[PDB]
Amino acid sequence: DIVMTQTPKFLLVSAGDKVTITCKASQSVSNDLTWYQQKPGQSPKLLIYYASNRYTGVPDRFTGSGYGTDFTFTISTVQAEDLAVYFCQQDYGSPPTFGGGTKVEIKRTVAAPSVFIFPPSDEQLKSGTASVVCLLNNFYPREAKVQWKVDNALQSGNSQESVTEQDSKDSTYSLSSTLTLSKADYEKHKVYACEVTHQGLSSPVTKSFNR
Amino acid sequence: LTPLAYKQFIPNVAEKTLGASGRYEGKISRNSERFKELTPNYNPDIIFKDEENTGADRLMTQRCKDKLNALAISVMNQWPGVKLRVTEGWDEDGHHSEESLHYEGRAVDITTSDRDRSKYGMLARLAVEAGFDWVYYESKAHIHCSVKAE
Amino acid sequence: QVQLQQSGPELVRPGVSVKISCKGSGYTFIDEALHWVKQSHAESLEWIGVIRPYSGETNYNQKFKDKATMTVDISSSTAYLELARLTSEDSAIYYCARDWERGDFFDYWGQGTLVTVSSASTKGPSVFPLAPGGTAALGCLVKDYFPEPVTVSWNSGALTSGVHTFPAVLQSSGLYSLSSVVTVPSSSLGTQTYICNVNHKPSNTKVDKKVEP
Repeated sequence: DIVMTQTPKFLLVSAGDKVTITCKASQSVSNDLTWYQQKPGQSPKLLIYYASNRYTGVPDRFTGSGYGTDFTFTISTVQAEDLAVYFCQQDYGSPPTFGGGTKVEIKRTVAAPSVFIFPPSDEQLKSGTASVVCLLNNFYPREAKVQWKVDNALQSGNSQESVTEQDSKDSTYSLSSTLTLSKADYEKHKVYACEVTHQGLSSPVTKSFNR
Repeated sequence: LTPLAYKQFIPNVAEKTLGASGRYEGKISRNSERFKELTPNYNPDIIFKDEENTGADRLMTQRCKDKLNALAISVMNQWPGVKLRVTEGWDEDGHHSEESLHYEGRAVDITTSDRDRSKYGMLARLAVEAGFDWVYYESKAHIHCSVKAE
Repeated sequence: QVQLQQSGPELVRPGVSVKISCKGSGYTFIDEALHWVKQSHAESLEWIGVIRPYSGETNYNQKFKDKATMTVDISSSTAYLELARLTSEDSAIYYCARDWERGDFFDYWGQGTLVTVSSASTKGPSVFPLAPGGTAALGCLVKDYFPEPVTVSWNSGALTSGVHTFPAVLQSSGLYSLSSVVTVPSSSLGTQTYICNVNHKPSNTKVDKKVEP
């Protein structure tokens, strides 16, 4: 079976700059090399086939070249909306086989998060649990410190974070941090605070409520 | 007759060069004065896939019709019960790369009616003998054939 | 418009088979080959096989020969992939994808079917409000469900700008939890109704939850 070695595994690039992805087959595959773009949550989208032919409606900035083992995919001037995993696929040999993919990530200017805190609903507290949620909206870069403080005591081990994929339209991330307490523990304390440290902030931002 | 090899093109020059099918003149559009140059092929021994359900794959230049009709005969002689099949002809829709001879009604992508991929090398040889100006074993799934302009 | 519509997500016990479906519309279904593609963490994209509806021909990747069966029902324009004797290595997204007679490469793809192989029972989520500068944030906490996935829309797909649905986190309970948030004009709060539309197909859970100050 033919092995497709795709490099690099990832790329960080600014809007307007060039992306060059390489795909090397373990044996010659003529020009039977296809490039796909997989945006997060979506199926792969066909961009280039027969190594260099753009699919109907694919923009000019996407090109491909090569014949035999060594293939190149280029985005001449990358756009914010081009963030995706790109894959090559050969179909010279049966079975068709795919490369491991190249993740293309967009570098943009620093953007500070907008911060929001949400207390647990009365509906959830009824059921014996308190989830406290801290939202960091539309920031760059992804690195951020989110610290919970309960009556000014810094918490550990009782929170989990999730980060969105990069936004296709402003190249930012968003992040949730959820603090999980028993109703009993929640009810022992008054002040619930989310403290956010980020490159784009002059000093840390705290959002808090009193229970 | 020897079949063409996979990815082989005859003659051994690029499609739009002087000794093959020559220069792309320009895209033919339905509304246009140049549309009248295209003539429909309703040969009952040619299968048209009609991907777009418009009958556009039947509209082709006089030379394209003449070479396609000769190939229809040689396909039936080669493999009794089998017919020439056109998957793509004249392209109103940008489904081929820029300056495709499909946009001029001067090119067809073809198979045998039974879609027996093993016949396609010999189909391509038949297309050369029928007098197509350029023949290209472009994929496992089809042979690409074109003609010179009128 | 060509469309491949796949069947919903599946929770399946190890040892058991699953059969997933792919319905084509917007083209003559019989005329194009239909391929199946697996996407896992462990092996990225893998081609499973092809069925040619027009001939009934099937070609399997040898790696899937003992695992996969491809069939078609022409009268319903539906292709099926049966996966037999499941193990955890079968947990993945499965796609159907067509070619258009230019080679074994794929212009139109189904949306994918997530198959989770597990002994654990399905559990539907609880949906709680995240109650609400010129900008306000609100949301839905979608807590304690199994397996993936869940979908979240706002105002039945009417509100897409400013929505962020977070990736699920696996809790120590072995249940998933996620939040979906949206930033709206502060002004449009007393005014406009905000409803999160939560669907967890494996548990037949549908919640259309109203989030208010």
